[PDB]
Amino acid sequence: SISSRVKSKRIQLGLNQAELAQKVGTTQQSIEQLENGKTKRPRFLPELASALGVSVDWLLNGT
Amino acid sequence: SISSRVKSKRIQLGLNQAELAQKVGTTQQSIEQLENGKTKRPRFLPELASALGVSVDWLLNGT
DNA sequence: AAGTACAAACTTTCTTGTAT
DNA sequence: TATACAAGAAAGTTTGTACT
Repeated sequence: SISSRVKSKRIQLGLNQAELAQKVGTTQQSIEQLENGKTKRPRFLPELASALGVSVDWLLNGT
Repeated sequence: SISSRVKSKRIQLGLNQAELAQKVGTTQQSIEQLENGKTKRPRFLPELASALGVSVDWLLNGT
């Protein structure tokens, strides 16, 4: 899902949610809600795909 | 400018607002908020760049 | 301590209807 | 016909707190 892919992703890189956000330049909260399934399309969607270093499509559809 | 660029392709590509909208899966009225600086980060940024057949970075950074 | 969640108030982006 | 405006709501963001 986008929420899941992200959580696993954010982990192969070790970043906890607090530093992940640090990197997209956004709250710890916002990173949370996303993982948690309480947001489908975080306005910061291209900022976090840089970070995970995967491409938005992949993040979005899991390809 | 996000909306510059956007506008300019549609004219290029030969469609009007609606078309493309119906194409992007959105609305004539949405293609306006964006196009007319009324929107920055659309929930269709992505679905639009494929439609718009250019890069999502390109829409924002135009880079 | 450290890190992940929660929930309310506010903000942007969407949606529908009509005006130009 | 084709682009624009405008009011209500929804989807996201915030920020302060709370859990564990």
